[PDB]
Amino acid sequence: QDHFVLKSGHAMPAVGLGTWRAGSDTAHSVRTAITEAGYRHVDTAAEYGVEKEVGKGLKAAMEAGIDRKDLFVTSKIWCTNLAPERVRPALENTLKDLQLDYIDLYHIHWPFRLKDGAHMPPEAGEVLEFDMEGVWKEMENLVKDGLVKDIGVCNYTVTKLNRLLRSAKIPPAVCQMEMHPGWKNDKIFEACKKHGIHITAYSPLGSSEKNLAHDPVVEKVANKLNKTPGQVLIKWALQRGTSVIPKSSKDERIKENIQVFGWEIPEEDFKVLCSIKDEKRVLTGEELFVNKTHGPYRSARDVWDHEN
Ligand SMILES: NC(=O)C1=CN([C@@H]2O[C@H](COP(=O)(O)OP(=O)(O)OC[C@H]3O[C@@H](n4cnc5c(N)ncnc54)[C@H](OP(=O)(O)O)[C@@H]3O)[C@@H](O)[C@H]2O)C=CC1
Repeated sequence: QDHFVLKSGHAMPAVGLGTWRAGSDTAHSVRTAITEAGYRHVDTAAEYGVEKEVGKGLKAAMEAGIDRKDLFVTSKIWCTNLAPERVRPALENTLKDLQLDYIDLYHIHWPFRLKDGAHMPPEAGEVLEFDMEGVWKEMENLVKDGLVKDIGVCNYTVTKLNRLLRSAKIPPAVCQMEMHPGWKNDKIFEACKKHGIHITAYSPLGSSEKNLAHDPVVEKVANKLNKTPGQVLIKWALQRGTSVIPKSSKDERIKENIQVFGWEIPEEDFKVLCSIKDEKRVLTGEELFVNKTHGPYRSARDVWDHEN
């Protein structure tokens, strides 16, 4: 399927353009992706520092004839704004930068609150308690006021998900998580499926740090299908039933990355990719939330509630 239907009934395109670390060509990339390559989904975040440029690209694409109703824009609220009174201001700032009246999906970027001016790695006292229930209530008010069509979360665990579901009046529409061969996170995927929550795979190519385009296992599959390794990695996500948001700042790759319809990865090869051991995680959150000397999180396991 080229799109997924969220619980709210809103459709979400299966493939989107990631914009993290997109650089100076951000605006150009977004316009090219949408017009030339047919993308109808863009994923960004306030913390990426590129939303003003993404807004310029979206504006140019709309000026080119694409209607706002046909575009799906996702953004995320950063840790420093995860306090009830800070939710609305953070979202309004994001709409201003993006030049939009509303966004289609707004995610909790990480389920941890950071003090203003927090450093990487965090100092003592800088990682604060996340009032999940109170913050989520203000996220729901964004939907009530038509500023956001759907709300979701990123980087969750099953324990955090169950806590959210006991409180939420509007359940998260989407759970966005790092997923690729070598880091399937089947555990969170199964909890989301159990509750009818759609899942979006981020860093589908293993990001740049653990990029899989040159992995021999992926190359072997790609050569037999006459597809590029990136296309095989993106198609693997769609075959698992998740949306997927590959990032490239290169027009050629932006086009390459969406040529993933009209063919499939044979089951035997899909299984080989699934067999790659889960240990290749790119984003552990250690540089953002771990201070082993003072806590509150002393290791990556503490960040993930000892679930992986
Ligand atoms: N919620 C969260 O915490 C997170 C969300 N995300 C979202 O997910 C998106 C995608 O993840 P991201 O980590 O950026 O990385 P990807 O897994 O999409 O990998 C991007 C890297 O792959 C290269 N690349 C892109 N296309 C190809 C290709 N066809 N063949 C070979 N190399 C290729 C890129 O280089 P180049 O640009 O030079 O082409 C870049 O180095 C992000 O941009 C962001 O929108 C990401 C991390 C965390």
